[PDB]
Amino acid sequence: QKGPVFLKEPTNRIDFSNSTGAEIECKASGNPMPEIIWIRSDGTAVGDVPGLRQISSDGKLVFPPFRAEDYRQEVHAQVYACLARNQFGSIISRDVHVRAVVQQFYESEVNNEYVIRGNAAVLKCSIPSFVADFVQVVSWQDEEGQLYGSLGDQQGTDGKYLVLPSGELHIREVGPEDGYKSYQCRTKHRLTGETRLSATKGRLVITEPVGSVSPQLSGNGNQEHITLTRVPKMGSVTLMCPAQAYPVPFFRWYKFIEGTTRKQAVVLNDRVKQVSGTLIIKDAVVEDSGKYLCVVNNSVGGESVETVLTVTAPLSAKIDPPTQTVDFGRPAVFTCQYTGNPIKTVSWMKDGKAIGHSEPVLRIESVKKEDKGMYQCFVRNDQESAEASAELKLG
Amino acid sequence: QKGPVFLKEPTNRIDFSNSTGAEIECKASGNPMPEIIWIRSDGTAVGDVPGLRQISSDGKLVFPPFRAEDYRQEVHAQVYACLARNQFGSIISRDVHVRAVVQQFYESEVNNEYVIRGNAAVLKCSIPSFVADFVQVVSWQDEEGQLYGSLGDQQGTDGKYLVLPSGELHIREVGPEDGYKSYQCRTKHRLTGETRLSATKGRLVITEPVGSVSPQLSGNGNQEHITLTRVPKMGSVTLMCPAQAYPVPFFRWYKFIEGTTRKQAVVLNDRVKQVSGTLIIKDAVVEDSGKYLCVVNNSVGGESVETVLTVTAPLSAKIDPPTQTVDFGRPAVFTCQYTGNPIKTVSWMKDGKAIGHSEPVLRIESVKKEDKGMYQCFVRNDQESAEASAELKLG
Ligand SMILES: *[C@@H]1O[C@H](CO)[C@@H](O[C@@H]2O[C@H](CO)[C@@H](O[C@@H]3O[C@H](CO)[C@@H](O)[C@H](O)[C@@H]3O)[C@H](O)[C@H]2NC(C)=O)[C@H](O)[C@H]1NC(C)=O
Ligand SMILES: *[C@@H]1O[C@H](CO)[C@@H](O[C@@H]2O[C@H](CO)[C@@H](O[C@@H]3O[C@H](CO)[C@@H](O)[C@H](O)[C@@H]3O)[C@H](O)[C@H]2NC(C)=O)[C@H](O)[C@H]1NC(C)=O
Ligand SMILES: *[C@@H]1O[C@H](CO)[C@@H](O[C@@H]2O[C@H](CO)[C@@H](O[C@@H]3O[C@H](CO)[C@@H](O)[C@H](O)[C@@H]3O)[C@H](O)[C@H]2NC(C)=O)[C@H](O)[C@H]1NC(C)=O
Ligand SMILES: *[C@@H]1O[C@H](CO)[C@@H](O[C@@H]2O[C@H](CO)[C@@H](O)[C@H](O)[C@H]2NC(C)=O)[C@H](O)[C@H]1NC(C)=O
Repeated sequence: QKGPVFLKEPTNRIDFSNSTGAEIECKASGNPMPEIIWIRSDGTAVGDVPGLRQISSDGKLVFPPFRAEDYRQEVHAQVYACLARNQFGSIISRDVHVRAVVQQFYESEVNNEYVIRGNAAVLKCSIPSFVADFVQVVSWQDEEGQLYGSLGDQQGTDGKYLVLPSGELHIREVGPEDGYKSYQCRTKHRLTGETRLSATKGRLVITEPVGSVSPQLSGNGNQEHITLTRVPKMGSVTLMCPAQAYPVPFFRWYKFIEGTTRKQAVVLNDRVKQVSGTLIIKDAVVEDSGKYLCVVNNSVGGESVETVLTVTAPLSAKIDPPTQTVDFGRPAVFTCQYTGNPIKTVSWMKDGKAIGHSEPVLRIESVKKEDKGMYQCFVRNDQESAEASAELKLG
Repeated sequence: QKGPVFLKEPTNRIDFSNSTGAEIECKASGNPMPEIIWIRSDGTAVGDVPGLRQISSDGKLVFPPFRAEDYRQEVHAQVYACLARNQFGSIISRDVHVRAVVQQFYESEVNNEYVIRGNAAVLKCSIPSFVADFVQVVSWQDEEGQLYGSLGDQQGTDGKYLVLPSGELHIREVGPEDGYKSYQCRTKHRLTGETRLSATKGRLVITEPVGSVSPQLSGNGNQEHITLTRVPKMGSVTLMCPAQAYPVPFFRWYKFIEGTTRKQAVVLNDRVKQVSGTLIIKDAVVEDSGKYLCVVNNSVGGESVETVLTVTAPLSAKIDPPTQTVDFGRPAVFTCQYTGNPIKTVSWMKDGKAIGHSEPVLRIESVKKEDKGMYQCFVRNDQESAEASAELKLG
């Protein structure tokens, strides 16, 4: 009477510690009941490998916790998928990327940054890159023990000290006296739940402006940088415009637009704050996207720096009509609507096996016997993916 | 009988210390002898400020040495120009940027680097951004002083340790024994000729791989990194990308051809060498420009980071005919021929005064009274500019 459809799809990304283990649910409905088959990135199918992979009731695939000696790449680093099929057809769920991370020691360091008196200084906590995605900066702590980043999910921007949403610590108006203060960043492993203070203690090395200098970027000997950053909706972006000069310069921010060589000034309102040489955007919407330009000027000259912004939006899919009934030889239309950002590509599948059709909507001239089954619109960007399905019957 | 011309013109950038002082000289020929004035590109002419500037016996501009206190911004950091004048017309030299920097104290540091065993590690000597224009890495060395290598002195690419043109220290396939050793850099301020050792010592902190890891960037996110570099012709550039993973990934360097995104593989000849994940080009040329790419695939997955190179050639220009003799009413013009790279803009001037024409041909539909005089074609870009002079005479 009805084909298979996923009631609950597995999530895009599952990251878990060897100590933690993991569980992934897949359930689809229809009649007569669909099977539930776990499938690898390519094809074939999923077996149980005791102590590592098991399938429980409800059709849930579980990875129990394991000791480091038992780690296997083809198991733990693999990208999986769920398959549900009945007599009417088959449907594959969205791609499920599984990465297990065996618990290991690591140390976080806050290195010093060099700055001229006044202006603004910014200190970053240096986190090993390979662990970088599993660890986030929570707060910062000075010699007297003050927590600058520990209050609220949003920080007051009008004070001397501000902990940026990027985890980085921003300081307005560096004085000669504050150089005697040292700071430590606290990090927390999202899986283990362990918190640890930074190993080394960072400090500000302050150079006295005994002579004037143009704006100087972080690069050396003709080195510029274009930082392309992405942040999800409702989150908070931070745009960096690192510089040092004397006399202390002023930072004017601008925004390019689609296919333009020009720009316009940026709105400074309560939604989007600016602080010194750094711009913060709270409650990021999708329209905050597009090429941004920071320009630093003073009496002796000026320079600009480019940073581009793309706001991630959750992908989705809907096929219409969900269930279609068409005669023999008569065409039928499946249009796939979707919501999200960005979208790199869109695929199509018939009964679990993929077609080469790259367009959002697809057509069929004359309905034949082979044209009955389950179809799916696969929309995937580089970082994610999502899908829906539809049924077609003959009459 | 003849108009003004420069047989000697200053170089664009002149940098010097408070103790060193500096001189810049122009000279002019023609007939009768054109008078030589030193005028700010700001539009005003400068005279003799005692001890902080003056003019010597012949035509030249000299900045004497001075103690730190006597530093004045309006003199020591300024754009200047050289101007020749006679009854025929006027001409100006290229914009000369004079930058004086008083001797002061600074320190460099070598921060620790985090690396997965088997991967190549790159240690950086961190120097203040504002002294970056001057100081450059000379050599590295052991805890006891043993040199790992000296920058700019000869080479070889196949050894464990190699110091790159950028000044960084590269280590191939880091291992357990390396963790016990310290890496320590010496730098040289080229204006003061003084070399000092970094205040701190960097140490390699090695993590032992257990589970597999996709290729990881130096950024966490959400912030990948573009790098815009560039280098002088027949210099030595260095490309880069900071991949950290297990198992050790392989690096295939490609190059975006002109225009469209079509990729092309990079050749490794006796000149161009690739060690681990870092490409090098010795004796660079302008044709080496264009967007580059290094794709790092791994057993688990793959990722790509981009860099765009531009190699500069010295700027010059020549205007023909050197001197036109135009009859009354006939269109007569100078075309601007030149060589160099890059060129962002080109402008013109009528006997010292700016018009605002753009493309390098000036054509007027016919001559008049005022048209008689001097003309110049000024090619300009970020780092420098050059010029040429020409005349017409009504008849
Ligand atoms: C996930 O993997 C980690 C590996 O880092 C497991 O933690 C490790 O557990 C072993 C025990 O099997 C610890 O080794 C022990 O160390 C003590 C000295 O502290 C020694 O006396 C014992 O004989 C034994 O060798 C190891 O230190 C520990 N490492 C860390 C970083 O915690 C963890 O148990 C695994 N999760 C599981 C099995 O659920
Ligand atoms: C603040 O400083 C920036 C320097 O980064 C200034 O931007 C620069 O402005 C100059 C003119 O003021 C531009 O020069 C012009 O360029 C066009 C080509 O686009 C050329 O045809 C003109 O003849 C002229 O030379 C320069 O391109 C521009 N550079 C950048 C990177 O923006 C900015 O104007 C300064 N703002 C203020 C208010 O002074
Ligand atoms: C350019 O500026 C520098 C820095 O201001 C000048 O060098 C400095 O000279 C002073 C001497 O007036 C040095 O101070 C000290 O002198 C006492 C003796 O009274 C001595 O015991 C100390 O050991 C120290 O030398 C200062 O160290 C020195 N600093 C540097 C960086 O060189 C320099 O003289 C100026 N150039 C000219 C041409 O005057
Ligand atoms: C190396 O890594 C890349 C990822 O950057 C793999 O996938 C390519 O990804 C781009 C999108 O950035 C696609 O346009 C390409 O079509 C992908 N490659 C292919 C072959 O389809 C790439 O496949 C990896 N290569 C190897 C040999 O593993």
